[PDB]
Amino acid sequence: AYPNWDKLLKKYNQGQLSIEDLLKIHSSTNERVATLNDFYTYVFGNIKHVSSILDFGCGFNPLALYQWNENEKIIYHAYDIDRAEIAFLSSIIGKLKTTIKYRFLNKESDVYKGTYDVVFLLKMLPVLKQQDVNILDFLQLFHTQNFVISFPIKSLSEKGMEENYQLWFESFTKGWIKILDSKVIGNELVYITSGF
Ligand SMILES: C[S@@+](CC[C@H](N)C(=O)[O-])C[C@H]1O[C@@H](n2cnc3c(N)ncnc32)[C@H](O)[C@@H]1O
Repeated sequence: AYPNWDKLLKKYNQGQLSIEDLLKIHSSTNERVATLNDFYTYVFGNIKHVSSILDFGCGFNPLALYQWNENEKIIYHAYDIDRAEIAFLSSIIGKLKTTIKYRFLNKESDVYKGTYDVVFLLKMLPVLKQQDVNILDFLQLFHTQNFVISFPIKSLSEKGMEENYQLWFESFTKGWIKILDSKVIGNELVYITSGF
């Protein structure tokens, strides 16, 4: 069920909910918890010095980054179409102490105007494709040097629904962006690419 943000915030403020509990709320972040350290170790290990990040369609990742981070110096810009979810996250993170500088964006038009060392599109391409977004044109909107593009790895166990994201992605990006590396991190296929 869609979360009751106001109620969740009250429970949290009362100590009835932990960050661990919160990370389980959004399935995309819940699925990443088991490999949280491996995910970020992989990303920052393959992308030399990130000072700025744009997390497009961020979900609860802002919270996951807080959980994983120790002392990174990064300006993290978070954007998601769900405004209420962003408001909730901003209220929680505003209560926390962290070296990462959070910037919650609410205007889509502002998103594409920034300059970011890297742009996160975690479990996003399928969603956008579904919304009939021209993915290539979309990717060209970002003034970034690298992308972190990931896809969920679904259970192998229906009819008429292909979804071979790996084949699709490595196929349509041919000659536009260069794939620097890719790896299966838990239930997620993560791609590290160049720009445009
Ligand atoms: C599969 S979830 C991925 C969440 C997060 N990126 C992660 O991997 O943990 C899809 C996310 O994209 C957001 N979203 C859907 N359509 C969007 C759009 N047109 N623009 C920005 N965000 C969108 C949803 O609210 C949701 O949080």
